[PDB]
Amino acid sequence: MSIRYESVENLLTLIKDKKIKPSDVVKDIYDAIEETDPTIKSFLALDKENAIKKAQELDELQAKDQMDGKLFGIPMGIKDNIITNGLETTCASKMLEGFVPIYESTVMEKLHKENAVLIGKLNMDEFAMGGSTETSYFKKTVNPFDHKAVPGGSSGGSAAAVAAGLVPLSLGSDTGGSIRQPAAYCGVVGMKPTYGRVSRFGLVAFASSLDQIGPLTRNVKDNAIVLEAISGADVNDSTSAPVDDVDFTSEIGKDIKGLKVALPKEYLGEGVADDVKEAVQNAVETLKSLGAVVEEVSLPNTKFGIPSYYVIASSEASSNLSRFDGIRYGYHSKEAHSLEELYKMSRSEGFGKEVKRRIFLGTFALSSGYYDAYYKKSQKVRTLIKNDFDKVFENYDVVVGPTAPTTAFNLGEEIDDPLTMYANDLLTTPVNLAGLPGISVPCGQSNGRPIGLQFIGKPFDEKTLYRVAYQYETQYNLHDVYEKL
Amino acid sequence: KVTREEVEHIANLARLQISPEETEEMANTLESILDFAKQNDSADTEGVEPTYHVLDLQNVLREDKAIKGIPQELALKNAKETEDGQFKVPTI
Amino acid sequence: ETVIGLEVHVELKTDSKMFSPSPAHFGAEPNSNTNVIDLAYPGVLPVVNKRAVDWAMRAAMALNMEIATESKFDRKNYFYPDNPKAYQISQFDQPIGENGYIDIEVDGETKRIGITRLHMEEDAGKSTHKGEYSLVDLNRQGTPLIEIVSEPDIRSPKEAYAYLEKLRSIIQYTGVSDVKMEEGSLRCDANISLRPYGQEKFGTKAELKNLNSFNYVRKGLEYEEKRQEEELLNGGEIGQETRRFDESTGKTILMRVKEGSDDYRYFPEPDIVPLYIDDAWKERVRQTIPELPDERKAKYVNELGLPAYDAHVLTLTKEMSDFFESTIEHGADVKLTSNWLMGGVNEYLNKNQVELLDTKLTPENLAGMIKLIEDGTMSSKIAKKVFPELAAKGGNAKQIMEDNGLVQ
Ligand SMILES: NC(=O)CC[C@H](N)C(=O)O
Ligand SMILES: [Mg+2]
Repeated sequence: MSIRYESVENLLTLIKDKKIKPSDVVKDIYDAIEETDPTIKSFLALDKENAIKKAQELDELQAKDQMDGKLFGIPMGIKDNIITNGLETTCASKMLEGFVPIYESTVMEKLHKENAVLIGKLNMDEFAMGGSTETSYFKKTVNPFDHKAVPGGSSGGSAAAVAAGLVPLSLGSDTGGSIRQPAAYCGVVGMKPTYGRVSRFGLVAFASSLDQIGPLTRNVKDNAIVLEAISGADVNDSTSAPVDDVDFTSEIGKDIKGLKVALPKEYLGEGVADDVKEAVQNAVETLKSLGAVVEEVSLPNTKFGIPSYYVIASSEASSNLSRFDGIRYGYHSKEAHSLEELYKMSRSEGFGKEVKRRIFLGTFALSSGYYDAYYKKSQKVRTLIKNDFDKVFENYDVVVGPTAPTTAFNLGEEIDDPLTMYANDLLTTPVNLAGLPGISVPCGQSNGRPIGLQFIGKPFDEKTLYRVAYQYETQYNLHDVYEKL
Repeated sequence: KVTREEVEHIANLARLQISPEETEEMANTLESILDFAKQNDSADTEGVEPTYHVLDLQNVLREDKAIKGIPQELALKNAKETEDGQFKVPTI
Repeated sequence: ETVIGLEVHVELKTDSKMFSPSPAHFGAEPNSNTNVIDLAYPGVLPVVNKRAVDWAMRAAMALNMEIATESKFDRKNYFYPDNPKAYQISQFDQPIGENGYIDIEVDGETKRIGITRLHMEEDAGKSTHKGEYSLVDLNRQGTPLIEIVSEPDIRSPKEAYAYLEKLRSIIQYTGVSDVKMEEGSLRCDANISLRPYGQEKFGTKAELKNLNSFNYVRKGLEYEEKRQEEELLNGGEIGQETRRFDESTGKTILMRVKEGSDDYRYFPEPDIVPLYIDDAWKERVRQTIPELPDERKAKYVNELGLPAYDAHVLTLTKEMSDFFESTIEHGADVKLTSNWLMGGVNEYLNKNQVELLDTKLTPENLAGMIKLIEDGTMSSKIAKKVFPELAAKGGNAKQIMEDNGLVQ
C-alpha cells in the first residue's frame, strides 16, 4: 500500500531498476484494497491467489534480468464486463453470478502477454446500463472524492479503483460514455478509443456498433501506455480495424502551438451546469495560453444524441441480451415448468430493473410497425451526428468541451428517475454514435467534486488526443490530490 | 399511448415475465421514454442513409479451416441442467 | 389454378461452420463439436466463412441469379433452445442472389420456374424430444445453409417435384452440397393457394411443413391440400395458414392457429462488416461453375450419338458424368462405356455403399478393360470377374486375367 499511488510509468522503472519486486508490489495492492475497498466498493471478484502466483514468476524473471512486457509487474483491475478466463465474470448481474468463463478475451490475452498482473474484477452498472453504477446487483461503488457521491457509470468501479489508489490502471467499456463519464466524476483519465481500435471479443455485448474497451488511469502518459498494449487487429473480431500503428506515446510531450481546437456552442448549452461551464471555459483559456487556436463551431445535431443513442443501444441490447436464458450458463429459474417459463422466469429474475427497461424499449423499437419510425429513424440521426463531426474536422484537428453536464451527483439522488439519469449522457453519446475516440481529463473541482474536460478526435487519431491532453495536464491536474483522497 | 396490451406483447417478445402491476409501471416508463424519443422528429433525416457500421471496412472473411471443438465437459461446465451430455430443458 | 412456391434450405459441404471455426462435420457424441461461439457464450463474435460465401454465390449463379454488389447479414431474432444466441444470423434486405430461374419439362413443354432468392444463414442445433423434457445438442448449430425460395410459378405437385429434382441436380454439380433429403443436407417447405383463373390470384396461402423427401411426401402433399383447398371452396374457408403433413395417414393436419405473425425484428448485423462483391470476385467464382446437366445431355445425344436414356442416367451426378467424359476421351467406345457405368459400376456402388471416386478404377483402367472387350481378348464373362477386383484394388485388367487364371 506504498507504491499504491505510483503511476504505471514510474512503477515500471522501479521494478526494472529492481527498487522493488513484483511480489512486494502485489502485496501493496492487496493491503490497499483490504484497507480501502470496504468503503469504496470498487471490486467484485478478487484473484489474489493467482495474483501472488504470477508475482512469484515475475520475481524470478526480475532476478534473471528478463523483464519483458509493456506492463511487466504492473497491477490491473478489469470491469466485470470483460471476460477473464477462469475468473468469475458477472457483469454485476444475478444472471451471471458465479459464471466462470472457459475462454479468454483478446484484451486480457494481450495484457497477460505484456506481463501485467490481474488483481480482480471491478464493479459496474448491471450489464453496463446506467450512469452511477448503482444498478450493480452486488454493491454500490462510491466516489473517492465524496463517499456520498456516485462514481459514475457504467464503469464506476474502474474509475473509483484508480482514483482511490487500488491499481494504477483499469479497463472499462464505453457504449454511450461509460469510460469518460466515470473518469470525469472520479477525477481521472479515461479514453474510449476509436471504434475498431480495441477488440470486442470477450466483451459481453451491450450495443455491438457502439461498445468499445478502454483504459482509465491517473495520468495521460500511463493511459497512452495501456492503450498501446490493448489495441490492434484481431482475427476473433471482424470489426477490429487493420491499423498497424499503435504508437500513442511518440507525440506526448510535443507542444500544441497552432493546434486547431473546435469549441461547439452546443457543448456549453443550457443542460450544462454553471460550474462545469465555467471550468471548461477556463480550460479553453488554458489551451490558448499553450498556443492552441480555440474557436467556436457548431455540431447542430448534438441535441439528438441522447434520444437516438437510447433507441439504437436499447434495440441492439434487446438482441444482444437474448442469449441469457439460463440454459447453457448463468441463472436458471427453479420454479419453472413450462419452456416459456424457463425463458421468462430466468430472465425476469436474473435481470435487474434497468436492464429490463432497456430490453422493453429496444424490443418495442424494433417491433413491427415501429421499426422505421424508431430504430431506422435513429440510425439516420446517427448519420447526421457523424456528419457534424466530419464537417468540423475539415477545418479543425480536435474538438473540446465538458465530459458531463454536471459533477458527480449523490447516491440515491437520480437512481429512481431514468430521464434525469439519461441526461448525464448529453456530451458523451455523440462520440460513440460517430465511432470517434474520446478522452477525459480533470479540469477542476466544484464542491470538491471533479469536472471533466473532453477531447474528441478524428478516427484513429488518439495520438493527437494524447498530445493535447498531456499539454493541458501540465497546466492543471489532480496528480497530487489522490493521495489525500 | 402505450397500452397494457402492447406492454404485454413486448414482454412476450422479449421473453420477460411481467406481473399485472409492473405492466402499468413499464407502460409509463415506455411512454415517458418513447415520448422523450420523439425529439428526433426535429432531426431532418429525409433522404439520409441510415448508419449500420461507423467504420468503413469491407470483406473481412475467415479461411474455411476447421478447429476441433472443445471437450463436451467444457461445453457443459457452466450449465445448471444437463443430462446425457446435452442441455436439459422443458418440453413445450 | 393451383399456385405453388417452394422454400428450400441446402447444407454447404464446408470444412468449418458459417460464423465459427468449428467443424461442419460432427460425430455421435453430443455437444462435442462446439466452441464458445456455437454456445453463444457472452462476449463472442461471428467470423464469416470465406468459402461459404463463394459457394453461395456459385450456387446462385448456377441458378442464373443476379449477384448482389453490396450484401450484408441481418439478425433474425427468435427464442428457442436450438438457437442459443436467440437469433439466427441470416440475410434480409440484401440476399447474395436474386431473381434466378430453372427450366423444367412438363407434359412435353418447357416451363420456367423463377427463383426469388438465395441467401446465407446458419443452422440450428437439435433438440431430442424425449420424456418430460428435451435434450439439446449443438453440434449442428452454425453449419452453413443457403435458403433458396422459388417464385410462385409452379402450378402443380407434378412440376414442384420436377423443380426440386432439377434444383437438386444443379446444386450437386456446383459441389457445394450433397443435397440429399435423406441425410438432411436438403430440405423443403411448400406454399400453396388455390383460386379460379383470372384473379388478383390471392388464394391466401398454405405454408405446410414436414415434407421430408422428393419421391416421398412433399410429392403427395399438394395432391391433398389442393384437394381440400377445392372441396372447401364451397364456403370460403378461414383460409387456414400453416399445416403439418402426417406421413402414413398422409395428409395436411392444419397444425397451428397463428398468433398473428412472428416478428423477427430483423436488423443489419453490426458484428459483420458488409460484403462488397466486386466484378473480379464474381467472375472468379463464375468461372468455377462446371458444364451443367442439360448442356451435357444435349451433347451426349447430339454429339456422341448416345441414347437419351443413357444421357439422362450418366448425368444424374457430376462424378459419373466426368468419369464418362474422361473414359471415352481415353479411347473407349462410347456406348460400351455408358453400359459399364450404368451397369457393372453402378451395381458396385450400390452393393458396397461407396462413391465412384473412392474406389480404384479410373477412366484409364476402365478404358483399358473396355478395349480388352471390343478387341475380343476378353469376353463379357471374364469382364464380369475382372471388373470387381479392378474396381477395388485393380490398375491393369490385362494383368488380372493374368495375375489371376482367367486368360484370353
Ligand atoms: N455503458 C456505458 O457506455 C453507458 C451508457 C449510458 N449511460 C447507459 O446507461 O446506456
Ligand atoms: Mg431459413
